[PDB]
Order: sequence, then structure tokens, then C-alpha cells
Amino acid sequence: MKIRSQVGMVLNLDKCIGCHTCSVTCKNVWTSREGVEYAWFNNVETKPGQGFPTDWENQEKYKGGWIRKINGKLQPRMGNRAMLLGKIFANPHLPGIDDYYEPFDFDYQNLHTAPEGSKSQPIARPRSLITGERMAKIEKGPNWEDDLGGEFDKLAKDKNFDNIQKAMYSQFENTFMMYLPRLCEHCLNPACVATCPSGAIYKREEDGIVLIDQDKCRGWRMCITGCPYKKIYFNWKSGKSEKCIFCYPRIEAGQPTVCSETCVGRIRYLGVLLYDADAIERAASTENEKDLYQRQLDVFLDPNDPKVIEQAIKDGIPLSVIEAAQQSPVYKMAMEWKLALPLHPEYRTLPMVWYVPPLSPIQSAADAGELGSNGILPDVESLRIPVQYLANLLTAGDTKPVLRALKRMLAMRHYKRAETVDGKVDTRALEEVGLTEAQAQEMYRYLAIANYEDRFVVPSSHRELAREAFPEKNGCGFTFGDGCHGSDTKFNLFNSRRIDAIDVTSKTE
Amino acid sequence: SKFLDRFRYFKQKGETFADGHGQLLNTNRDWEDGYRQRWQHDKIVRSTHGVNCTGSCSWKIYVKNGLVTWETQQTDYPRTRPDLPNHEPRGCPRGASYSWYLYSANRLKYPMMRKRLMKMWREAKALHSDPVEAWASIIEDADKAKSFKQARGRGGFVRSSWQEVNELIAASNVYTIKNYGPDRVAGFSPIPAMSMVSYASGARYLSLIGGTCLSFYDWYCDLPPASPQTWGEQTDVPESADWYNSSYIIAWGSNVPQTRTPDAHFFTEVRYKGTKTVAVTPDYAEIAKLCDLWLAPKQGTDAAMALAMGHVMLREFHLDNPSQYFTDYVRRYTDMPMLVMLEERDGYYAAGRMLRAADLVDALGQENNPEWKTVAFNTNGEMVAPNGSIGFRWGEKGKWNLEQRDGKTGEETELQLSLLGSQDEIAEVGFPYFGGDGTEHFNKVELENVLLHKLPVKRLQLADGSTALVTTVYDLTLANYGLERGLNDVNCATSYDDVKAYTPAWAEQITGVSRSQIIRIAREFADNADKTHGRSMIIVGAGLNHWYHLDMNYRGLINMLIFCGCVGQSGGGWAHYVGQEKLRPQTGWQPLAFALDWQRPARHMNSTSYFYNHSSQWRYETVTAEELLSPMADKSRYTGHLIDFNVRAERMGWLPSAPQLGTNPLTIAGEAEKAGMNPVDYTVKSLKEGSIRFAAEQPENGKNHPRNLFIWRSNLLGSSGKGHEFMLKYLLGTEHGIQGKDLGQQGGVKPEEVDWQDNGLEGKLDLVVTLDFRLSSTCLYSDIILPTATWYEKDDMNTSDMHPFIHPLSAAVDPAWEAKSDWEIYKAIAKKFSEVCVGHLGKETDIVTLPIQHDSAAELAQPLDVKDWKKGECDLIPGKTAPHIMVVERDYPATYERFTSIGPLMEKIGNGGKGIAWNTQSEMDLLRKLNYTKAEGPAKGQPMLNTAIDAAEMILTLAPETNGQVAVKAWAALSEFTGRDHTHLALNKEDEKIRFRDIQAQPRKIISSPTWSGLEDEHVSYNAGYTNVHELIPWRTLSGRQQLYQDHQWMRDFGESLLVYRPPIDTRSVKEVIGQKSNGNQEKALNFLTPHQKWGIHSTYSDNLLMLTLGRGGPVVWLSEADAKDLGIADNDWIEVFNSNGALTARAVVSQRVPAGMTMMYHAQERIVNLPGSEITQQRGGIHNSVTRITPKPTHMIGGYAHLAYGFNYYGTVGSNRDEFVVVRKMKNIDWLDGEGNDQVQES
Amino acid sequence: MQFLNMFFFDIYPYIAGAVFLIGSWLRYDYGQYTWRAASSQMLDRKGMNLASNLFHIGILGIFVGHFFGMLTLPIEVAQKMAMFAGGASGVLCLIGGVLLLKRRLFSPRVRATTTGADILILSLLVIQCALGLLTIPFSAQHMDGSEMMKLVGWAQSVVTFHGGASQHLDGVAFIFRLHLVLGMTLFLLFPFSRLIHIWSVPVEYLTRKYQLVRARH
Ligand SMILES: Nc1nc2c(c(=O)[nH]1)N[C@@H](/C(S)=C(/S)[C@H](O)COP(=O)(O)OP(=O)(O)OC[C@H]1O[C@@H](n3cnc4c(=O)[nH]c(N)nc43)[C@H](O)[C@@H]1O)C=N2
Ligand SMILES: Oc1c(Cl)c(Cl)c(Cl)c(Cl)c1Cl
Ligand code: SF4
Ligand code: SF4
Ligand SMILES: [Mo+6]
Repeated sequence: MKIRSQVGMVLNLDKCIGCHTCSVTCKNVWTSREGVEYAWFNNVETKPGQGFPTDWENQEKYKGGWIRKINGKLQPRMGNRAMLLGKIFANPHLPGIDDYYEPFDFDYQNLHTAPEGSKSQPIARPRSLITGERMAKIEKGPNWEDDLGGEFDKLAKDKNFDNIQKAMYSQFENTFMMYLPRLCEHCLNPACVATCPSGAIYKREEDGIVLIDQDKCRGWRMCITGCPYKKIYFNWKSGKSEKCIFCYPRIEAGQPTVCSETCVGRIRYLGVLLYDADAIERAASTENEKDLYQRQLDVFLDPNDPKVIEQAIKDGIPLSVIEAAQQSPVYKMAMEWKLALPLHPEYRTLPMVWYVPPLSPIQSAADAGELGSNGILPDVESLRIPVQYLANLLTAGDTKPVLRALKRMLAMRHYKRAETVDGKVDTRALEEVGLTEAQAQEMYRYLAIANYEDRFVVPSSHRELAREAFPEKNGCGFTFGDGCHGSDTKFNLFNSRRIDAIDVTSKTE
Repeated sequence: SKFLDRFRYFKQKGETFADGHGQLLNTNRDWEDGYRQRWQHDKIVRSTHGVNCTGSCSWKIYVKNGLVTWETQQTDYPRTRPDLPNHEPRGCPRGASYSWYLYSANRLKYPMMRKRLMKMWREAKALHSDPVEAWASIIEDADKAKSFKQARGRGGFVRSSWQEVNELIAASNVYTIKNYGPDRVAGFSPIPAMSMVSYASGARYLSLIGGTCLSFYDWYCDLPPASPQTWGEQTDVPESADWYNSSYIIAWGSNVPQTRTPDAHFFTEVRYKGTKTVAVTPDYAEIAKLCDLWLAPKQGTDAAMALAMGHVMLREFHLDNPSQYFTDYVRRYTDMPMLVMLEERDGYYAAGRMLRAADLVDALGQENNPEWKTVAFNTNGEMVAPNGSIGFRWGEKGKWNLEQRDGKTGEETELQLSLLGSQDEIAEVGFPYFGGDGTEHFNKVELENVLLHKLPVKRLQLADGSTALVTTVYDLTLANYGLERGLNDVNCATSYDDVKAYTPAWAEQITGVSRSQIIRIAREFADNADKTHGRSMIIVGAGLNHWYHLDMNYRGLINMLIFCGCVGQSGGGWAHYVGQEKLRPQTGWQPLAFALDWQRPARHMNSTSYFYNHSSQWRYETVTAEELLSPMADKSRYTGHLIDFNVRAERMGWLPSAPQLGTNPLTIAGEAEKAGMNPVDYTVKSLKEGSIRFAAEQPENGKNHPRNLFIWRSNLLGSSGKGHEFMLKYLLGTEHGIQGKDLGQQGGVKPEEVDWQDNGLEGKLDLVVTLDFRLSSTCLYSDIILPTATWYEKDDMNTSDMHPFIHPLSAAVDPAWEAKSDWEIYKAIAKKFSEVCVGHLGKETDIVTLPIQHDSAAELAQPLDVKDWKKGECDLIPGKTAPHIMVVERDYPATYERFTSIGPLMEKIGNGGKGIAWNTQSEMDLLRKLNYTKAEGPAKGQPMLNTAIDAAEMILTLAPETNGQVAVKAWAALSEFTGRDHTHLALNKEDEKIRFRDIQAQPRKIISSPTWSGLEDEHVSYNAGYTNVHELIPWRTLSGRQQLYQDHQWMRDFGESLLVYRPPIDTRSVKEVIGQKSNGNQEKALNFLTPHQKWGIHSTYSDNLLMLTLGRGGPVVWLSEADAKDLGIADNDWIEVFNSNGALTARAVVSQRVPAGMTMMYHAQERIVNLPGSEITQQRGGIHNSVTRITPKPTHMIGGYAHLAYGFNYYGTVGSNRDEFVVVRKMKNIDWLDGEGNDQVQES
Repeated sequence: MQFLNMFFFDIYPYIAGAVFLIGSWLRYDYGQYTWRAASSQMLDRKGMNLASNLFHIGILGIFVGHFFGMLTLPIEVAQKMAMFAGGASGVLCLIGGVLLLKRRLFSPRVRATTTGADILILSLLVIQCALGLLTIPFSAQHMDGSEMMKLVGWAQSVVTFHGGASQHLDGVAFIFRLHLVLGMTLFLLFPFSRLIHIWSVPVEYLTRKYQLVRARH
């Protein structure tokens, strides 16, 4: 029993408008450098599709995540320690730049400096950002399949179409599309950490963010393969790997992430989750993969239970963090209402970024239809997005939790319509799904109104505990190069000292 | 020492966890500052974007290392009510990428000039000390003028200086004004709401010198002619927050999540409130993904569905089981109870004009504007002329309201709807029907061009002796929809499955949407509207408004909303969202932009007619007014080319002109003095004698075409320019890619109002100046490029239709390199102008024509018929049957002083708009303390305007929307007209004054104003028409009510008096060229649609690398899998698209969500990035508008008639484009034309 | 020749050896961000599996042999192993090396994103490997281990700081002189190249607990 805190994220896919604002703001701030210009910490994919990098969901090809041996023990699909080491001179599974897209630029200057007397209007052609050579034609991009862009036979190669008869969906009338914005999962049992030989990747104790130490990373590039979600990107110029850092610089002060605060859809939720670190192995190594979901919900602790509260305090969790957990929207959607579900729980990483499945227009029927259990509003059965598809994506293939989520969402709508249109109280749909009037009005508050102060409940990382805040406040930022940051031993070959430190010790004790 | 630390290996090991699966290390983490220091910045500045998107989102500009690095949304908007979601964060992906521009390789850093023009300018100045003359030496020479006009779009830019270009520009303008007239100088800049002051900078300079300001709302086709038609209002809609008040919504031709991004959450969240959503799009669009039902009718056929639904509604909620709410509503707010006179035909009658109080004997007591007041019957048979009709707006006060009272006795008198149950006899009236016509790509339903219905009528004794028959609009409406009322009509339906005039079964054939689906939604929509008292809404966009018959598509949707009494009801109504046209502080901005504080009036021009003519696109017209004529119209009365109708409308004072007169307007005064008569009467006489002609009649005589054009905040020649190839050939005089012949080469019939000549005049424009921060397509084809400042480097204001906040644009840093703000550029030009014009122009007298203005007194021009003074059908009475003729004084040498100061007219005359006028002196006193005043000179003592802020402050102080003091005087002025008290709509905000620095700190909500019909309260959201319905304020229409029947002559004869399905027209731009220049690959004719793109706002951001990387990396076209596979086109293949008008090249996007039969090139991807050479034209591939062409509609030219009177952006021809067909085919040779040697070849 | 003899074999080996240690130490303390293997596989996967494995597996054979061979079963035996065992590793390394060099120079992406230090070092190694394989036919003339005795004698004198090490060499063929020179030069250029990745060989991973968590600090 080791209680730890982490700020989880829940994205309401029902409200996602496939706009990509989240991706652009992240790109502007974190990855506009040469070397990671092709990396999209946050990226959105239109589904059906093979995503970015192409077919990242195909673990048979890419080798990501964990597998459970026959003896019940956990091992990276890449191989045990020795196996992984034997693949170091050349990652036989490593995805190539082409699997992403060759980053390109344009010669806008030609528009400007085009000489006098051109036989044809000048133009800006594409240039490779890797080679710098002229590009014959742009043939791929990170969001190339956006909005069903591409033959059905090509998109339907989506791994989530397995065990589904997909013929019927190539028919115009049955067309369906949804968006899947994604960042790094910040797993509880991250495979990346387990696949890095140099041990440069780690999970932060205070907020559970997983970071790749740029000083320590040696560029063995095995981590990129270990990550089943393919969210670690090799920086081809620096030689080290880089990944979404969960905007720790803002989260530390208690602010939302950039992609959270900038989400035009108001679909992202940030809240604290308390989990039992000691249960991690147990949960992730459960025999049936269809259990990983439930098994993970069991690692999360109730922030209101004084038993948990007392243990959290005993375990180093600041009081503000605990209070934040107590009003966390992530906890309400994953634990209470059961609307949020993990992304690909079958990788056994215990992902920390969950999703609320999307609703969709009713499917095509012979006639104009009838009034179902929810009146003019839809019945879960009539939804056009095949639920099995959503389950291969959110619940390792089990349609039960997905349907419960969809049905409650629909349940709420029906209850809310009676109240605001008929002016009556009708809980018939809520009883059928197991919700109360109270839980519904709250669901409504958080999902419909979604005030800023409700979508984001992020506590400070308390950068003052176990450290020396005062001298830091006074001397941080002055980067003249003292050559003493990064080590705990004061001795250094350049005969120098830390600027943000006190070297004249008190003699008065 | 990091090296020595490794020796503390074991010492840093803490406890394990998870039974040996994890290890807690106590290692150094200082390396983490790496990302921390990246996020840290110098400061954040607030600002928004000056682009046409309606977003108007406040952003945080992050400055780091003295450079703008990135940006995120501001989340501090004043929160909405507790029950409605708040706006934050708003924004979109496009906006989030703006920062990329500031230092990108495509940033315009210095004023540029075309090398050939510079070489000849510098040699001309070495021979002509004076600049005007140096310009004359170049322009008046053919070989010279030609040399730089053919260089356009052909490289050769060289760095210049503000000094050199300002002189050349001022020189060129002086020459042009002194030798042809001020109206030969124009400027095109759109949507002022997105940067009120940046637009105003050019508009002001041009107005001061008498130049013309070209419109945009109609030019872009964002203007829904139906709005003016039905409400006499340009556009007024509820705010996005209001959507959350609706319990039923239909997104019709509106890709909300993609084109209204920042507001999309109101739509996704209202779903959780129990609201049902329906998406109506032919393709599976993003909007579909967020709805409960998806209907995919055939594109263009939408009016069909609308008619059928209107049918079901009228049948089940107005006839069978009536609705108390619906009935009272239409009774009190529509013209349905109004009487229509029946004309005579052969065995049948036809709907004529509406019955006016003047027709009756006693004239109904109404002796003031009797011919302008409608009539109806009360519940007691007694006839009456109820209050509200446009007849009471002028010449009297206290009766222009929607109170249900008798216009004569001022008594409570209920009006009656149907005559049925009191009709003397049953007349048979003929209605037109076009559902049977159309091209081969749309289904048709043969019935009869004319449908006879049995209408209940009454015979009345007209005051002039004779007698005629009358019937209510309500009756004709039920007849028009085909509702069987028991008189046994053969053309009326007996069941919904009966295929008659507008039934579900009927529309299923035309649209392809199951009849049951239509019946259901119509029933649900109407039911909801009943249960909630109008809380049903329809969000419509360019999906419908960009078709030649946008009017029908809209009136279709509008009648539905009215039959359910949704308009003027919070949570219901007509939500028209296209461009950002709601510049809220209207009346405080107009005097600034058009210098109405100094001179009156200014030269406004409707762009469509303007370009149609000067771009000479009329010389290729395929559509004939004849084929638009109603079957019941006298064909011989409407002969001539479409442009002939425009010219007539212009001389009848209906639409504006530019250039106005075929003679320099600055000289008319100098000739009227010698002739001994005053300038006005000397012009009326000369126009009658034909000594002075309207320039429109002779557009190519060498003196009636524009010569100087300023383009700013627009990419005209690369985006909005319909007929791109025609503009390149005629306005620019450069190589073009037009494929067809003209009326002359085909031997078609020439216009009967305009001179024809075989060889059209090319290169009309002498000087084209474009102001931009990036090198756009327009810039590439300009003569002089002025580097303007980005939105993050200048101060300005922004407002939108979606919300009531007026936030700013600010400078995070000073403009980079040699850039300047639009305002500083025009100020400098006004300065250089004032000194270069010395000895050429002095204090001149100018004659200015002005069309009969809407909202003015003159809008009651021609009440009963259409008299052309030129055909002798009446006298030339300016202001009534011809344009007004104004005398404007211009102190050319004082241009710069006036530009930089608030003129005296605000104090002398006053200020106002939309019919009312108030005193604004106290505001000027306040403005003298804020902006300070001029020390001396011509503007001594007047408030200053040296900076953008001074200007912004002028706008905020004079506008009733941002100054509660003015807001009270504004509601007072309107209370005079209505006779009802409205001051209570602003009283409790009277001490409210918005300041520029106040909104820089936090966006502020505006004050309720008569300029709009929605309210700014804390209990009810802003809903269009709310005032009309809740304040009994009339709609600026003929009847004062919502017009369902258009009785104007031209309307009746063009079959538009009542809504009727009108299939998509045939432009005939494919059959004459398909197969001609074969390349070996199959070609096919597809409907070319251009909805707005996801990776740019029009063409802005289209060159932006973030947008290009998130898209396909350049221009692309979407095709269905069938169409593609049938042409042998794989995804991303280079393809060609073309027709009579031109050709464009792009890569293909093959997708299942595109229905067979259509192709889509999302609007604006322009002509500067990733475009190979065309095989059809042998030139750089063209743009999407390289295959479109302007084609005007007559009904869009009606002027001088109440709600159908002119107004800048209010009415006028629109530039529709969705009816276009193109030829698609895979390319073979991919030639880049750059001499690089990197060309490709596609096989098969 | 006597001056150039005591130089290259009694002095140069201490210069390169000092620059190698202090150089590594300094770049480790002040160049963490520059301390990586610098993979190039992502930019061009083609032929990398074969090439890199050949090169590394071979070069490693030689290292174990060189290390235990000159820093530690009779002499003539050891020599037979070096020629057959190490001779094979050398053929693999040389082939992989040549393949990697062909790639780095003519493969568009790899060549466009490369640094000179990477072409230099790779080239020298390929040469030092070819130079090495050429010593085999020379050692052959002395299957008794006479030559090897001199070389190992020289090496061990240097590493223990016994002066006059160039004496042990008296006699050895010229080819060996070269190999010993170019070879040490690599120890000089070591700290200023990518070779630093060697110091980081991930051995500790075989015994590491899978999950890592860092406490507040
Ligand atoms: N991202 C972005 N946002 C912007 C703009 C931009 O350039 N980019 N521009 C502004 C401006 S100025 C305008 S005028 C609007 O955005 C136009 O958007 P709207 O969604 O109404 O039009 P559109 O022409 O795109 O049509 C919307 C969808 O309707 C479908 N459609 C097209 N034709 C038809 C039709 O004939 N009938 C019906 N029922 N639907 C049709 C189609 O799915 C299209 O995407 C607005 N915001
Ligand atoms: O250099 C040597 C190499 Cl390479 C091998 Cl393999 C052996 Cl065994 C010995 Cl002894 C020496 Cl010296
Ligand atoms: S910003 Fe929000 S709504 Fe837009 S794509 Fe990202 S997650 Fe979806
Ligand atoms: S471009 Fe328009 S919609 Fe997008 S963020 Fe800027 S203002 Fe908002
Ligand atoms: Mo528009």
C-alpha cells in the first residue's frame, strides 16, 4: 500500500469537433525545433483510419506494450532484458520517418525574389526538411486521412475493425466517422520506462508525469518501440527521444495543460487520482485482458474515505492535492458515473488518459423510424457507430462498459428534455441505466455547462517541499553557465559554484 | 560533478514497490528546467485576429526574447448566465497558427515595386520635376503602360521605400482624379467588424478624395437577399449562446464544427440539455458527426424539402388541428392577413400587387402615404389599414408599431386570415411551377408550368370607379403549397403520398429524402415549436446561400420558422452564419470610415455589378433573363442582356454606379455656372438631353473604367474573385486562361443598353496597390506592395455576430522590419497626397449621384409600377425615379488635416442610422478631452485622430452600442416613430461608457441598441427580431410585418412573389469545351462545390506551414470513390479541373463521404503554393475561382421600393457559385514551368 | 626514424591517453546533452540491420581479443586465435563498416544530416580494420609468436608506465607500426566524437527493476 497522486485526463469524445487546435498549440510551444518538427506530442486522428504513425495500433508489427507469459509474469513484448539488449545495434522494429511523414517546407522566397521576365507566374514548391532537396510531390502528412480522406479499403485496414464485418460500412448511407485526439497516456505501468536500457525514463512521484531525462538519455531508441501508443518521438538531430511532458511547467503551478486550456471543444477534463502503487503489477498482470479495465479502476482510491485520506497524508501527499482529488472530475467520470474508459487497456500499461465514447446519428433504416424508449432522442441500439468498434478501442473488445456509457449519456439527455421542454420529471430512462436524479444533474453540470473551474481542478506540485525554495526564487534564470546544475556533489572541475545557492554556511547553526 | 555522482549508485536507491516490479530512486532532477525555461516568457499581451471568420476570439500573445513566440486563448470573457455554458476558450486551429507569420519566409518586409514600373518612374522623374506629370508621361504612353501591366504576376519585384511609393501613389491618384474623375479611383476592403479601424483607414482616405468604396457582403454572397425581402434587414441573428435556449435544431448547409469552430460547443452541449439535432448535408460532413439524424438531400434541391415540410406543418398545425400559438403569431406578425389584388388573364387570374389604402374610395382615412399602406379585413368583415405599414414611418409619428390597431380609428381591431367562409365567389389563380425544368443531373417532376388553384375571393369597389378581386396572402400561401381546402382542386393534394404541388412524396422525388423522414422532422420541429412557444431553430450557411436561387432556399426555411412563430423568440429563429458582418458599433464607425463627419454623402458601390462590368464578364453571359421569366409574365416587356437590367436599375435610382457619369464629375459645376443654372438642375437637363450620360452605358469608351485600385484586408485576385481568369485579362491586362468565346465570337445577341465592341478593353487598371503582411496571390499580381503590420503589431477593435463582446487587437511589439499599420499607411498617403495635389486640385465642387436609400424617406419611390424616365414612361425626378444628385465640396489640399481630425458635421447636422437621428454634441466635447485638439490649420479646435486609438475612441464614444448615454438618445429617437417607449431598454446602463483601455483589460458586453433587434440583458439571450415581437417595433418592410408575399412588379414577373422550387440553373460552361484539348485520359462533368476549408479562413493561413502540414500540403479537390475510380484517379493524384471560364490544377482526395456526381475544392487554397503548370492553358494552374463566373439575378436589383431599396451591403446582386459544373480528369504531364528540370509524368 | 620512434611509441600514447580520459570526463560533466549514440536508423532503415550488426558484432570480437590479449595457454596458441578468431571478426567489421560508410555518404538523408566527426571516425575505423586484417599475413611469417611477443610487450609497458616501451618493438614489421599509430589516434579523437556511446553500454539493465520512479528533489 503506497498511495501516490497523478493528474489524470478525461476527453469527452462526444464533444470533440476534430479541429486540431490542441495539436497546433502543443506544436508551437514544444516541438517547433529542427529534429522534432515531425513529432506531434498531441495529434488527432480521424477514425476509421490507421493513425499516425501508420498502424500504430498493430502491436504484432510494432511490438509495443506488455505481454503476460504463461507463468503469469509481465514482460515487454519487445523481449526480456537480454532480448532487448540483443536488438540494440539496430532496432528491428523501429518505425521509420516514412511511417510518420517526411517533414517539408516551401520556397516562399521564390514568390518574392522571382526575377523579371518569368515565362510563368512564380510558385512555392516543397522542400524536404531532412535533406533540403526539392520534393517531387508531398505524398504523406501526419493527418493525411483526416475526414475519411482515402479509399475505404485503405482506411478499413484499421486494426479496430478486427472481428467486425466491415463490408456494410463502405456504403455511403452507413458512413460514420469519429475523432480520436491523443497524447501520451502517462501510464501507471509504462512500457517505455521498462524498455529503456540506460534507465533515462521515469515517472515523477509527486504527479505521476512520465519524462525522458534529456541529460541521461543515451539514444538507444528502444523506448519508441516499447511504447504501444507510439507517443515517444526520436529527435533525429539531438539523438535523444522526446515525448509529451504533460506540460509539467504549468501543471506544477496548478495550471491546466496547454492542450487542455486551449481545447475549443471544452472536452478535456483534468483532475487528481490517487492510486495504490503497490497494486500496479497485480492489476496489469491479470490473466484475461477484458479485466484490465475493471482491474485498473480497483487501483484508484476514494479521496473521501478517511482511511485513504490518513494513508495519503502518511505517504507524503500534500493536503491541497488530496482536497483536489475530492472534487476531481476525472474521478466522477471514471469511478462514479463510469463514462470514461481507458484507451487500449489490453497493452497492460494502465493508461491514465481515459475517454468518454462518442454518440452519433441514428443509423439508416427502411422508414423514418419510431419513438423508442427515449422518445424522439435516440436509443443506444440505433446508434450508427458500431459499438464493437468502440469496444476494440476502449475495452479490449467488451461491449458492456461502452454500452453502459452510451446508454447513460442518452439517459441524461432524455431526463433533461422532459425537464426543459415538457416541464416534467421523468426518471424512467435513469432507472433503466442505474443513475439517480442527483447524479444526472451533476453529469449535466460537468458535461453540459462545464465551467472552467469544473473542467480543471489541478493542484500545485509544491516545488517547495524537500527542496530549498528561497535560494531558488532569488537565483533561478540567470543562465550564465555556472556548470554546477545537474549534480549533488559540489565539486566540479571548473572551480565554480551554483548561482542559485548559498555557499557561505551559517556559523550560528 | 555528474561523473562523481555515479559513485552514489546504491546510495540513491529508495524502497521498491509492487513486489519488485518498481524502484523509487532519489536522483537529481535539475535537467527538468530545460522545458521550464522554454515555457517562460517576457509578457502576455491581449489581441484577436483580423480575419473574416466570425470567431472574434481574444488571445494571449506570448512574447519571449523580444519576439512573439506562441499564443493561447484568453479565458476571461464576462461569464454568461449560470444556466448557460460560458464562451471560453473559443479559438480554432487556424487562429492558433497565426504566430507563424510574423517572421516566416513569406513575410512582406519592405514596400515593393515592380521593376519595370520603377525603372520608368525614376526616368520619368528625371524629366518631370512634378510627379503628377511624371506619371502622366508613363500612363499616357501605350508601350510604357503596357510594359508594366504585362509584367503583373511575372516576378520582378524590387525593394522600394515608403518615400518613393507614397509619391507614386499620390501622384497617380491626383492625375486620375484631375483627368477622369474621383470615381475612377476605388478601394476594396471587406468585413469591417474584424478590424474597424484598419478598414476605416482606406475607406476614409478614399471618401475624402471622392473615390469609390466597393461593397462585400453581396460580392461574397454572404448576403441572403431573403433577409431584406422578408424583414427589410441586411442580417440580424441570435448569438451562439442562444442556441442553448433551443430544444430543436436543424443545421442546414452549415458545417458548424468546422466553420463556426469557437461556437460549436454550444451546439454539442445543448444536446445534453435534451435538444434534438439534425444535420442536412449531401455529404457526410463534420456537422453530421454531432447530430442525432442525418439527411442527405441532393445539393441544390433543399427548397424542395423546405416546401414539403412547410406543407405538413400548414396541414397538421394550421388546418387540421390549429395551434393557438401559431395562429395568433402569424395573425399579428406576418402579412398573411393582408389583401392581394388579382389581375386578369385567360380563364384564370394571377396574383398582382398588394391592395393599398389609396385604392379604396375614402382612402381609408389615410391621406399621408395612402399608396404605401396595406389593407386587411378584421373579424367583423370591416376592411382596414392596420398600423405598422411602411406608410407610417415617414410623414407622421406614433403609428409605426405592430400594435393590432386600426390605422384610421386607432382602435383594437383583430385581423382575419382566410376569406374562406365569406367569399363572394371562387376564382381560379395561376401559380408558376419550375419543378419540371433543370439540367440532367437533378431529378425533375413534370406537372405544368402553371398550376390553377381555386382561391376564395371578394369583389371590391375601387376608388377610381372600376372594381377588382382580392384575397389574403394567407390564402395564396395555402394554395401555393397545395393544401386542399374543400373546393375540390385538381392541383391540390389528397394525401402526403399524392404527388402534387409540394407534398412529401413530391420532394422525395426531387430531393431523394424518404417522404417519411420529411413528414417526421416537420412534425417534430413544429410540435416542439408549439410546446415551447417557438423554441425551434435552424442554422443555415453557405451550403444554401451560394446557389443562384439562394432566395428560394432561404425563404423555404424562413416560412417554416414563421409558421411556427420561432422568429423573435429566444431559442428559436433564423440563424444565418456566414461572414463576420456584425460590426456592432455601426453608427459610431460609419462617420469615421466614410468621413461623414466632413462630407456627405460618400461613393458606395455594390461590387458584383462593378466587377461584372469592368471585369467584362457580361461579355460571356450564358444566362438570359428570358429563361428566368415567369410563365405568366409579358416576355416582350423584359428584353435585353442581364447587364441591361442593371443599367436601367442604375438610372432609376435603384442601384449605385461607378464611375457614375461618363464625364469628370468635378467639371459639371464649372459648366453649370457658364450655362447660368445651378449644378443640380444642369445635370438633370444634361441627362435628359443625353449630353451627359451614365458611365455604365459605355464602359469601354476609355473614360468610364476604374484606373487606380487599393486592395487591403483582401486577397481579391486569389480568393473572392469570381471569374479570376476574366479579372486577369480585363482588369490586369495579363495572360489569362479563359477557354470560351464571347457573345461577339459566338454571334450571340448584344445588349440593348450598352455599347458593344469586338475587341474588349484590357488592362483597364493603371495602378494596383495591395497592403498585406504576407505575399499573397493578389500581391503577386500587383504593381506596388505595401507591408502592413500583422494583428499582433497594431491596435484595433473587433466584434462579431456570435457574441456581444467588443475586445481589441494590440501590439505585442512594434511592426517588424519596415512594416506599418493600415492606419499609418493611409495617413502617410493622405499626407503626401495633400502636398502633391497642390496646383492640380483645390477646393473643388463635385457632383455625386446617390441611389434611393433604404431606411430613408426616399424609399417610398415607385409604389405601384415601374417607370423608366428614359423610355419616357415618366419624368426624371431625382430621389424618386432616378438617383439623388448631390453637391459635395472637396478641399483636396486639406485631405490630410481632415483625415487626422473629427469633422464639424457631427456637431452641425448630428449622427444616426437605420432611420433615426440624434444630437451628439456632448460626445464631441468628451472626445476633445480624450483625443486633444488641433492647434490650428483648417481643422483647428476639432478633436484629433493621429493614432488608431484616437479612432477607436471615436467609435466607442459616438456609438450607442458602447455609450449608454448615446444609447438613450437613440431609443428616444425611435420612440418618436413608434409612439411606444423604448428608453427603458438602455436606461439602467446610461452611465456605461466603453473605453479602449478598458477592453484591453477585459472584453466588454455591449448595450441594447435600436440598430439591432436582439437584446443585451442578463435574463434573455440576444435573439434577432425579439424587439419587433416584444416591443411591437415594425420590420422595415412595406407592411411592417414579416413579408411572405413580394408584390413588386419585377418580383411578380420573375416568379418570385411567393416561394417556389427553382432547380439549379445551367451555366453551360462545360459542353462547349469538354473533349477539345484531350490528353488521353477520360474526362467527366461534375458539380463543382466550394464549401469553406478546414485549413485556412478563406485564403489566409493557406500558405501557413502548420495549416499546410495538417492538411494535404497544398491545393486539393475531393472526389467520390466512384467518380475517382471511373476516371482512373488514385488518392493524391494530380488532376485537372476546368470549363469555359478557366482551369485549375490540384491533387485529389478520394473519399467515401463525397456523394457521386459532385466534386469539392474547399474554399480558398489560392495560387501561390504547390501548383504545377496546366496542360489546358499551358500556364500556372489556376484557382477554384478560375472556373466560376459572375451571373446576376434581376430580382436582386430591385430598388426604390420600401424594404427593397439600396444600402451599402444591404441589397444588390450577389456572387453565387455552387451551380457551376466542371470537367475533371487525371493529369499526364506535370510541368512546373520553373526551369528547374524537376518535372514528372503520370501514367495511364 | 629514431626520433619518430620514441615519439609515436613512448610519448604519443600518453598524450592520446590523457586526452582520452580527461576529455571523456569533461564532456560527461559539461556535455550530457551531447552524450548519445546518435542513431540514424529512423532516417533510413534500409540495410541497417545487417550492416550495424555485422560491424558491431565484429568490432566487439576484436575488442575482447585486443583487451584480454594485450592486457593479460602459450604464445603461439594465442596467435593462432587472433588470426582465425579475430581475423573473422575483422572481416565482418570491415564489411559492416564499409556498408555503413557507403550509407552515410551516399544515402541522401543520412548524408544531409551528418556531421564531419561522424564521417571522419567511421572512415578511420574502416581503415584501421583494413590495416588490421593486413597484419595477418605478416604475423603468418612468424607462427612462433615472435612478433606478437614484441607487440604485447610494448602495449603492457605503456599501460604500466615503464619507459622505453618502443624497444619491445625493435624488429616488428612496418604494418604493425601504422596500426598502433592510427589506433591510438582514435583514442585521441575519442572524446570529440560519437565513440563516447561506448562508455554507456547498458549493462546495468540486465539486473534493473522494470519501473523507475524519482522522488521530489
Ligand atoms: N474554417 C473556416 N471557417 C469559416 C470560414 C473559412 O474560410 N474557414 N469562412 C467563414 C465565412 S466568410 C463563411 S461565408 C462560412 O464559414 C461558410 O461556411 P458554411 O459552413 O456556412 O459554408 P459551406 O459552404 O462550407 O457549407 C457547409 C456544408 O454544407 C454542406 N453543403 C454544400 N452544399 C450544400 C447544399 O446544396 N445543401 C445542403 N443542405 N448542404 C450543402 C457541405 O457538407 C458543406 O461542408 C465561415 N467560417
Ligand atoms: O591483439 C590480440 C587479439 Cl586481437 C586476439 Cl584475439 C588475441 Cl587472442 C591476442 Cl592474444 C591479441 Cl594480442
Ligand atoms: S481542441 Fe478539443 S475539440 Fe479540438 S480536436 Fe483537440 S480535443 Fe478535439
Ligand atoms: S481565426 Fe477567427 S475563429 Fe479562429 S481563433 Fe482567430 S478569431 Fe477565433
Ligand atoms: Mo463569407
